[PDB]
Amino acid sequence: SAMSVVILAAGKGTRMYSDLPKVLHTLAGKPMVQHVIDAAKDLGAAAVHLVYGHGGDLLRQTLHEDNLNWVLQAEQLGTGHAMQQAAPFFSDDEDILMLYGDVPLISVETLQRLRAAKPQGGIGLLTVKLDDPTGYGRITRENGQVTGIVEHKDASEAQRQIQEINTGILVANGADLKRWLAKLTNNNAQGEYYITDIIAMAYQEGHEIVAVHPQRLSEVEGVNNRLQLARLERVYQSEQAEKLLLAGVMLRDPARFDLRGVLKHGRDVEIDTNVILQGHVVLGDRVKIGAGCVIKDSVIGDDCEISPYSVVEDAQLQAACTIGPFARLRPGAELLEGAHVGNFVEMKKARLGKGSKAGHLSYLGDAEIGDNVNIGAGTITCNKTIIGDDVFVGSDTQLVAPVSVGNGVTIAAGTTVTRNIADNELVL
Amino acid sequence: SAMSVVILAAGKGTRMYSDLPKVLHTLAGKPMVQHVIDAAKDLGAAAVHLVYGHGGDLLRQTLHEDNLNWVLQAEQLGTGHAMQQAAPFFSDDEDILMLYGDVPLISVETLQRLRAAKPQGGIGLLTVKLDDPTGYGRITRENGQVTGIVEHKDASEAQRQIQEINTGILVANGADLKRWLAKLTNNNAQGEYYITDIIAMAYQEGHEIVAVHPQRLSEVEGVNNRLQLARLERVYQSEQAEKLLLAGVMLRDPARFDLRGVLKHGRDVEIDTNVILQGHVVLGDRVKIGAGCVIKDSVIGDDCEISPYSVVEDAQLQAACTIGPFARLRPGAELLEGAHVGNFVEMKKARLGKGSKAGHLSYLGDAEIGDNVNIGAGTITCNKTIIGDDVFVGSDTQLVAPVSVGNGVTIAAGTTVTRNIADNELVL
Amino acid sequence: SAMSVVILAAGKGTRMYSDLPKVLHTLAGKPMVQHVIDAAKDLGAAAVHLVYGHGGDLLRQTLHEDNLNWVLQAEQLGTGHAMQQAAPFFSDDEDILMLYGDVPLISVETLQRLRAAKPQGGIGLLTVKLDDPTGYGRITRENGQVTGIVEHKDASEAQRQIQEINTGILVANGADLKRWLAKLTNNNAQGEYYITDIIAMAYQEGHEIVAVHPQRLSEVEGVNNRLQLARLERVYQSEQAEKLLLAGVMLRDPARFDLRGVLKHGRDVEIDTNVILQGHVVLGDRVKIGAGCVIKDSVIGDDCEISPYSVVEDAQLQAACTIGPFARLRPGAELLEGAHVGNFVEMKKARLGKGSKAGHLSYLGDAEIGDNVNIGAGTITCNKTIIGDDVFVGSDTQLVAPVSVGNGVTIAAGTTVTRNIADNELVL
Repeated sequence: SAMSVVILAAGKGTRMYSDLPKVLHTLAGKPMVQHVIDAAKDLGAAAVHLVYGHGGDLLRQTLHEDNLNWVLQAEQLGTGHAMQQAAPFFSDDEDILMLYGDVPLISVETLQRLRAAKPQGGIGLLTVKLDDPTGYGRITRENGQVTGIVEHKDASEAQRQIQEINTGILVANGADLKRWLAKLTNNNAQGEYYITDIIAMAYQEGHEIVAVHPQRLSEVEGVNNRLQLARLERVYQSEQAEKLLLAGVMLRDPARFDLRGVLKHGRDVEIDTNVILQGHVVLGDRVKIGAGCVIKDSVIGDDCEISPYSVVEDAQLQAACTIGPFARLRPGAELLEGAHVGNFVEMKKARLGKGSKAGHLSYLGDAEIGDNVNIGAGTITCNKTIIGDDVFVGSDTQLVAPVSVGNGVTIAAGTTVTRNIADNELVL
Repeated sequence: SAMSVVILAAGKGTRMYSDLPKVLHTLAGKPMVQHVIDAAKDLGAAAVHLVYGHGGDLLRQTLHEDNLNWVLQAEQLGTGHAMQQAAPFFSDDEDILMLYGDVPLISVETLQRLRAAKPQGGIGLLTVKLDDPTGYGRITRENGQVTGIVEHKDASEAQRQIQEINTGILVANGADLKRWLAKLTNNNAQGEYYITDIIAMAYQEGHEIVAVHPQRLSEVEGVNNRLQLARLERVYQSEQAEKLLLAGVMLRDPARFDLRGVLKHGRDVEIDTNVILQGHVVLGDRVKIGAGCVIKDSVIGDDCEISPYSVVEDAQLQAACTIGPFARLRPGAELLEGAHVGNFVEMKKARLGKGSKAGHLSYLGDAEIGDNVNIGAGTITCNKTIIGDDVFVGSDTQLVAPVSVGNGVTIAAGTTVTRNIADNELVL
Repeated sequence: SAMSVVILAAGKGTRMYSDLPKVLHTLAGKPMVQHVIDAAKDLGAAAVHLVYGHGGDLLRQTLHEDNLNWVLQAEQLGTGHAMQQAAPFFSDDEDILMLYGDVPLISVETLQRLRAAKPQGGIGLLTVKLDDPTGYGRITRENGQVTGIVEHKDASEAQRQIQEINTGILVANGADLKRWLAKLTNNNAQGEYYITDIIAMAYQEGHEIVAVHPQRLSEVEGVNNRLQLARLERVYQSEQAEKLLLAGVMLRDPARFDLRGVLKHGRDVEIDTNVILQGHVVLGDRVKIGAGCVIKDSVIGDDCEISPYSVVEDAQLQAACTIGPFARLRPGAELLEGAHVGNFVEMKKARLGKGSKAGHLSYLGDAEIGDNVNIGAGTITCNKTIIGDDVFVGSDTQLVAPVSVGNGVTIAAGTTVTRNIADNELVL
C-alpha cells in the first residue's frame, strides 16, 4: 500500500565536534541523511518527514527534495516525542516507516522485507542478534511471539541474557501510530518519551509484532563521532568494491578504491590503486585507469587509457583517447577519438582534435583544435582561440584570444600570436 | 628424474565477464598462467603441455615459450578428459606433474616436495586440511594410507567429516598416467571424466598414494572471478613485502606497496607509501623512493633520492642523482652522477650531465647535456640537440633540433635557437 | 621524587641488515630511541643514560640533548652488565627507570603508573599477560606477591604454564639498584649478567616487588628487524588516527593517513586519502586537504583548501588561500588571504598577494607579489624580483632578477623583462 518515511535528525552531534549538523556530514561524497532520503525514494515513500532540533538553516540549505516535509522538535525529549511531532502528517491508510539520519547504511532490500512482515493493524520491527548486547533494549518473546522491548537499565537479569536487541526501525499503520503515540508518557528517570513503548501497547491490544533481521550489522549501525563515520565509510566502499569485482570490473587493490557516486562500467575495465571516482562517471569497455587518478562527472570512451596521477572533472573523452601521466582536465574539456594529452597539460573549456597531441607543458583555454593538430611543448593560450585541422604549433607558442588559425598552418617556435593566420600560411 | 608439466586452461571464465581468457588475466603484472609456466621452468620441466578450450588466438599471441606445447580440448568434459588430450605427449620415463592455470600461487618449493613424495609406480598428491570442507573431494585413508578420493556429492555422511581434501595437483609416472587415463569413464551424473578416479586405480593395483601438504592455503587457491583474483593479488604482494622487510628493505607501509616483477635491492633502501615497482627494477644502496612513485625497468644508482609522485620508465640513473617531486622520466632517459631533475620536468632519450640541474618546467628531447650545465626553468627542445659542458641556459629558452651548443656557452632568457653556438660565446 | 632514565641501545641489529644502528631507524619520522628519550623528558627525568655498544659516531651525530649521558658497554654481556656501566651515575635518592631504545611505543602514562607502584626500597616491574608465553621469563608469585622471574629455559613445567611474563622495564631506588647490581654474576650457560636476577634479590631481602600492566601490548613490543618496525609504524599511525577522529578531525580513510610529527587542528578539518603530514603542521578551522598531499612544517590558514597531489614545505598560508592540484610550494613560500596557486606552479622564497592568482605553469623565485595581481600561465623568474599591487602579467612572461614592476603595470604576452617598469605603464 502507500507509505511515508520519518527520518530523525534531532540527535545533537556534540561528539562530532562540528558546527555542521551531524546528519549532513558526508559518507562517500553524500550526506548521511541523504543516504536515508534516497532509500526512502527508492521504496516509493510519498512524503519524507525530517525531524530536526538544530541547524535548521544548514539543513534546508543543503537538502532539497520535492516531497521533503520539515518537522521541528522544539526540545529533545526522545524518539517517541519526535514521532509525535510528525504524527499529524501521517495519513491513516499509509504505512509509516521510522528511519534515522545517523544510520546511513540501512539497505533498501532489508526495508522491503520489513514492510511485508508488518501484520495489519500491527508492527514490523527490525531486530538483530549481537554476541554481546549491552545497554541495548532486549526483544522479549513469549512462545516465539514478540511482546515488548526492555531497555537495558530496566532489564532483569534473565532479560540481560537475550541476544536479540532493538534497532529502532519499525513499520506500523499510520492510524495505529497516531493511537499509540497519544498514549506515550514521560514518567521515567530520563523524562523522555520512548518510542519502544508502543510495542507493548500493540501486544496489550492483541495486535502482533513481527521481527525481521538485517542482512549485515552495518545496515543498522549509527554514527555519533567522526570515528564511527570513518568506519562506515570503509564498510560502504568495500561493499561497492566487491560488487564491481564480481561484475567484471578489475580493481588492483580494492582497499585503495573510493567510489563517491554512481559508476557505469563497460566490460574489461581495469582500475589501479588509489583511484577516486566522484559524481557520475561513465567508463567504456576496456578503459584503463592509472594509479592515483580522480574522475568526477566525466565520460570516458571505449579503450581510453588514463595514465597515473591524472585529474579529470566534467570532461568528455571519445574512444581511444589517452591522457596523462600528470594530465589535468578542467571542466568542459573534451577530447576527440585518438587524441593524446601529455604530462603537465591543462585543458579548460577546450576540445582537442582527432589524433591531436598536446604532449608537454601546454595550457589550453576556451579553444577548439582541429584534427591531426600537433601542439608544441610549452604552448599557452590567454583566453576564445580556434585552430584549424592539420595545424602544427611550435614549442612555447603563445596565442592571444581571440586568434583563429587556418587549416594546415605551421607556426614557428617562440612565436607570439595576436592576429589571425591564413590557411596553409607559415608564420614566424 | 626427467619431468614435464601439464597446465590446464580449459576452464571457461564466464564469471570473469571478460573477452580475455581467464588464465591470461594478470596478477602482479604477469598473467596467472605465466606464474604456473614460470614455476614449471624453475622445476626444470622439459615440456609444458598447455590444454585450452577457447581463446586460442589470444593465448598463443600472449604466451611464447620454447618448450610450450599446445593441446586443444575440443569440449570441456572435465580434468580427466583434458589429461587424456595431453597423454600422447607424455614420455614413459618422465614424471608428469598436473597444474592449473587458474592456481597462480602454487609454490615451487611445495612442488619439489610433491615430487620426492611420489612412490615409484605410484602417485604423489597435494592435499590440504580445511576447517570446513564443503563440496570438496575428501581424502580417504585406511590405516594411514591413501585409498581414494570421494567427491562431495557421492560423499557418505562419515566421509563428509574428513578434514583432508583434494587439491587436484598430483605427480605420477608418465607411463602409469597413460595406463590409468585409458581406464577412465564418463558414467556419472555430469558425464565428465574425473581425474580423481586414477587414485583408486592405483590402490586397486597395489600401488601407493602419498600425500603432501602445501605451506600456505593460498598456494592451492584458484580464480573464477575478479574478486578472488584481487584477493590473491593482495596475498602475493604482502608475501613479497614481508620478504623484502626481513631482507633489510624498509617499507613505510607494506600494505601500500605493489611489486610487479623482480627487485634487486642494495642495503638500507627505503620505500615510502603507495610505490609501484614494475618490470625489472634495480636499486642501489641507500636509495630512497618517495610516496607514490612508479619505477619500471629502471636502474637507480647508489644514494639516489627519488622525490614523491615521480614516474620513471626505462631510465638509467647513476649514483647521487636526485629527481622529483613531480619529475617524469620517459624511456631512454639517463642521468649522470649528481644530476638533479626538478618538478614538472620531462626527459625522453636524453642524458643529463654530472651535477647538471633541470629544476623547473623543462622538457628535454633526444638531447645530450654536458657536465655542470644549468637548464633554465621553462626550457623546451623541439627534437637531436646537444649541449656542451658548463653551459648555462636562460629561463624559457627554446632549442630547435639539431642545435649543438658549445662548452661554456651562456644563453639569455627568452632566446630561441635555430643555429649552433660557438664555445664560450654568449648568445641573445 | 627525582628520577633518571637508562635507555639501552647496546643490542646489535644484525637482522636489520643495516649500517645505521638499529635504534636510530625511524618510526613516524623520528628515531625509535628518540621516542624513548621524549618519553623520559615528559616524565621529567633529570638525566638519560644511553648505553651503546656500537655506532657511537652516528648516535652522537644524530641525538643531541642537554641531559644526554653516554655510557659505553665495551662488550655485550647482557642487560645486567649494561646497567652496571650506568650504575655509577645513579644518584642514591633518585629512582632509576630502565627503558629500551628498541621499544619505541612505551607510553608515558603506563610509566607514570609504574613509578607510583614502586614500593620504597622495592621494585616496580612492568609485566604483561600473553595467551602464549614462549621463551619469555615468567613472573612467579606466591600468595599473590611477586618473588622472582624465571627464564624460559630454566622454567619448570609448572612455570611454563604462567601467563604473566617480564617486560624488562622496572623502577627501583638508585641506591638499591647499585646494591643489587653489585651482586650480579655471570655463572650461567650464556655467561651473561641477567638483570632479572635483582627481583629475587629484593624478595630475599624482604623488599616487595609490585607489578603493573601496560594498556596495550604494543607499548612493550620491541624491534629486531625491519618487519617488526613496519608493524609498529602501522600501530602508531592507527593510534593517532583514532585520536584525531574522536577530536573532530575527519579522515576519509584512517589506514591511508600518516602523521610524522605534531598536528594542531582547528574544527571541521577534513583530510582525504593518502595524506602525509610531517614536522609541525598547523591547520586552521575548516581546512581541506586533498588526496595525496604532503605538508611539512607549514601553517595553513582557516578555510584554506589544498587540492590533491600538492606538496608543501615550510610554507605559510593565510586564510582563504587555495592551491593545487599539482601545486608545489618550496620552503619560504607564503600566500596572503585569498591567493590561488594553480596546477604545475612552484614557489620558492616568494609571497603571493591577496586575491592574487598564479594559475598555470608558473615558477616564482625570490619574489614579492602585490595584491590583486594576475600571473600569466608560463610566467618564469630567474632569481630578487618584485611586483606591485594590481599588476597583470602576460602568458609566458620572463622576469630577470632584480626587476621591480610598478603598481597597475600591465605586461604583454611573450615579453622578457630586464629593466624595472614604471607604475601604470604598459610594456611590450
